[PDB]
Amino acid sequence: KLVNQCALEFFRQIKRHCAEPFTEYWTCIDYSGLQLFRRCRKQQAQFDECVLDKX
Amino acid sequence: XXXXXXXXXXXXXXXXXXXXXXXXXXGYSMFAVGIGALLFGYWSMMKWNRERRRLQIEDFEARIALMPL
Repeated sequence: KLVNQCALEFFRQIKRHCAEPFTEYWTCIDYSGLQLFRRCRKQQAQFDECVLDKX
Repeated sequence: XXXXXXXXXXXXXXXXXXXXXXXXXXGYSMFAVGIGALLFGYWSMMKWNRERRRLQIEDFEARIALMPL
């Protein structure tokens, strides 16, 4: 019960601060098949950098 | 005046000349490129598989991270 409640807490923090790099990374992963990290590492550079401002 | 078929030889077309000769390949030099491509082949391939390991561990980490699943 605590697992699913904490799951909502994680996604809400990304939606509040730095939503633009998260949405662009989500479009990259679904456009390809199941590479997951291949041909998406260039768009991964935009991610984490915005999150680095936060803890 | 009598006109008949005239004789002409000029160059004689060269009576029996060898055309077959060794070209490009020598023998020992082909093995240096042949086995040399193999050694270059494995070294280039195995470095990609080490880069695949970076993806491999990261792929299985997603299953461990996902417990609400």
